[PDB]
Amino acid sequence: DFEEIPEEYL
Amino acid sequence: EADCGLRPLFEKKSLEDKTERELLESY
Amino acid sequence: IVEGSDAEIGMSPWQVMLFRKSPQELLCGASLISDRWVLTAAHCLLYPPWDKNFTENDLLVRIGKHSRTRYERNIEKISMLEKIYIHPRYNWRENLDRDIALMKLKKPVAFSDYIHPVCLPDRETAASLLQAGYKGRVTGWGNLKETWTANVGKGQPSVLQVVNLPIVERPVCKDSTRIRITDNMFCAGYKPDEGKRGDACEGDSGGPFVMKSPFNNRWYQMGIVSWGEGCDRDGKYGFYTHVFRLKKWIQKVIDQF
Ligand SMILES: *[C@@H]1O[C@H](CO)[C@@H](O)[C@H](O)[C@H]1NC(C)=O
Repeated sequence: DFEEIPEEYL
Repeated sequence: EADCGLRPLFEKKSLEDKTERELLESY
Repeated sequence: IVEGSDAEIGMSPWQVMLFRKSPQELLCGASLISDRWVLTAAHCLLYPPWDKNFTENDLLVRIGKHSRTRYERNIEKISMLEKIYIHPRYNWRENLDRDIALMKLKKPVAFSDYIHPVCLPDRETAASLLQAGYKGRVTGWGNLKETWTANVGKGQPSVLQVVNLPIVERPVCKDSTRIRITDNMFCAGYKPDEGKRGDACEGDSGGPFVMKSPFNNRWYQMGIVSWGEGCDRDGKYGFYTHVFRLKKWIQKVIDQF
């Protein structure tokens, strides 16, 4: 559903 | 802050959003 | 938001998304009130009847967004939370009295065309603008209709939604529901005789109810989407946390921390 956000956040 | 509530893309450029006037008319 | 419209780009640059890290999901709206502080509804963070008690590390705030689902690279900013503050007299057991919370970001966010704070009301702005019949504006990525097995089609929006709604007289609000209402709430929506539609709905909680002051051209946050019964129902109104009534608490927290 949601686009992956960068893993630094997590 | 000192600049609160003034939108860069609207108030700061003297432009209105599509339904803004509806608010003002009610006041 | 029910019976609203798509927001324009930059229309509500104080709108914040509260985003759960795992599983990924939209929890609530919120609002940006300075470079380091975000305002939301307490029940977005703590609501024991639904087994909700989030800590700082469970959540992120996403600022500058338009799309509900995309990662809007180089447009949105994602920030971590340093601390959550819930009103010490928040009542989750009965009627969501004092449904307000503050969140402090780990680092200040840089403002942009898409990210900018809303003002909080002073006494004269509140008295001037919080009058029955005057319209305010609510924004969110919550449901497009009340959840119901009979609904057909898309229940969630692709982009931020906006609706403008009138404030309703206190006695009308009081008579519309059996839930105990307090002076820390106000209601808004169209009355049956107006025959019009529009409401907040589940998923819009925590988001702002804003009004524009004609006296200084600035937008003020008067309310926080709190609760209702169904969405867009005949003879019902949405309920909002009365931000000015709780301003002393906000000021205490920000000044202290
Ligand atoms: C909320 O969780 C915190 C730990 O994050 C805890 O100290 C507190 O008692 C919890 N409150 C409720 C009402 O569950």
